Amino acid sequence: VDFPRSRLRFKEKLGEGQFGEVHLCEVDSPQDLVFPLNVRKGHPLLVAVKILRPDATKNARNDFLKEVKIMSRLKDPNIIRLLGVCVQDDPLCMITDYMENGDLNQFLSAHQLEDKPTISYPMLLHVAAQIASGMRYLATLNFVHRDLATRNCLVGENFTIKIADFGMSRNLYAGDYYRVQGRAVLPIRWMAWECILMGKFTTASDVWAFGVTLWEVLMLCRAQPFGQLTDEQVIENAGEFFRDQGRQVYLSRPPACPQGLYELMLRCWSRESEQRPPFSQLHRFLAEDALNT
Ligand SMILES: CCS(=O)(=O)c1ccc(Cl)cc1CNC(=O)c1cc(OC(F)(F)F)cc(N2CCNCC2)c1
Repeated sequence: VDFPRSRLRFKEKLGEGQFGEVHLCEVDSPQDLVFPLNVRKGHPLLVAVKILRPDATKNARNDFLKEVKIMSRLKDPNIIRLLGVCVQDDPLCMITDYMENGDLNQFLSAHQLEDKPTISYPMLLHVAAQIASGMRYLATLNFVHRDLATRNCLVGENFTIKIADFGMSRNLYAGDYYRVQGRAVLPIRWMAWECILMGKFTTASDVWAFGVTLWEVLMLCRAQPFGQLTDEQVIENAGEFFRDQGRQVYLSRPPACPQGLYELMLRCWSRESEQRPPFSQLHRFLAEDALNT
């Protein structure tokens, strides 16, 4: 059953969509609803609401209803949660937790690595481990994300990370997608070679993108993957992975990244998809290192 729309109180616009908007809202008298809201009595309960325009087209309403159906399955501490929906009248609504530190690319971009806002090496590992645990969960569901990157991760309180999917809706990240007329829009610099050559997207290609997302984290989001290469060179490099003549190239080791952790990234970029580590091993490695450094 629907969330009570009358309890949602507009505060400000968080984002623009092609077909609607994302609003920051307060929930009036939320203890009543407790709908798995995270309620500290007498403290504002803030949620993000994705909202479809009242004049929304049939195509847009269909896509929203499918996004409700997909997101309704996802129940893990490191994945965006649907707290509720309002789908029986317009505008159609989907409600999620407000992640007050924004997307992870913006968050890390505002920090530098601590020198013996700053962030420590073990906390960077903890952020990456949370991402690997959320991806571990999605792999158990045979859910392929297809667009894992730090711009699609959200940051809450106490460095909590949740994986989400903004759906290529943002000017800020337009140069992270390769656009050709009549083709799917493609985040080529995070795509495994078989995705670029074949459209083959699998949990093994989500591991390759996790390798690139881990690179971004250890770069503190200071640089686009392959940022000195054109898009055409990035595509040509996918070709060199297939050709396997030893001319393919890889992201370089970030300044913050020890060689051991770099070798973990390199395994995620194995030419053979079956040589790439599973997310359960990636999580273990990063959490152990998070716990012990
Ligand atoms: C925070 C981003 S947002 O755009 O502000 C916003 C705000 C509130 C709400 Cl309720 C929803 C959203 C946006 N949709 C998502 O985040 C989301 C998360 C998903 O699950 C994850 F793949 F595992 F990531 C999957 C999807 N699918 C829609 C796109 N095709 C694939 C399935 C969307």
